[PDB]
Amino acid sequence: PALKLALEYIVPCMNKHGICVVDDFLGKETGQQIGDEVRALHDGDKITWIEGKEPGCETIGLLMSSMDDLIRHCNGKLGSYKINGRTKAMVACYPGNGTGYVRHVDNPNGDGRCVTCIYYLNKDWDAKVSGGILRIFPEGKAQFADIEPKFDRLLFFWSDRRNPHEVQPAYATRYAITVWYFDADERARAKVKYLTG
Ligand SMILES: CC(C)(C)OC(=O)c1ccc(-n2ncc(-n3ccnn3)c2O)nc1
Ligand SMILES: [Mn+2]
Repeated sequence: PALKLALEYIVPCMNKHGICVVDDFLGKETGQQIGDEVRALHDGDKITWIEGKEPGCETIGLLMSSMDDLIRHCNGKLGSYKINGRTKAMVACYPGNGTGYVRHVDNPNGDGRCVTCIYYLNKDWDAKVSGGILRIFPEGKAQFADIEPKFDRLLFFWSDRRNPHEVQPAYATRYAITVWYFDADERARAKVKYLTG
């Protein structure tokens, strides 16, 4: 149940460490289905933003609705954030040509995004053999964390400067879906600069 998982794990883990992992998020059957839709969608990296209701993206929509379900039950308990929206789903295809991703902060200048959510959908992926490990350096901590892109794994972490992260090279094609949730106040201040946007 999303309620138990949100209050007994996600909320306390995020407030304590700012990095949270949920394994076996949707089950093998749904995971494979999402892989089929992602592969059929993508058949440097390739990026596509999915709203969830497009033809052939129905199970990606279920993934997004499941994430929303968890964040909903975290209402008002993730720090001081008021999460009132999110981006589309960044459905990314990462090439296995021995390329990694430089260390970066997702939201370094307050663009409204407060929580990064990544779902990994590569069945039987063995990071020990194929690479692609995510390395997060939580600010001010004496440790850093290597997160394997395990199949059906869901990852939460703060999007701001608290979590600089880099990705190690991979040697086989892989896919991940990222979604960012907004903070009401921050996202509002970021929208003021635009005429209409
Ligand atoms: C256009 C905007 C500004 C929204 O782009 C981002 O903010 C953004 C995009 C991508 C990533 N990350 N971070 C890790 C990975 N990655 C790579 C392989 N496996 N995971 C990855 O694509 N982070 C932030
Ligand atoms: Mn990132």
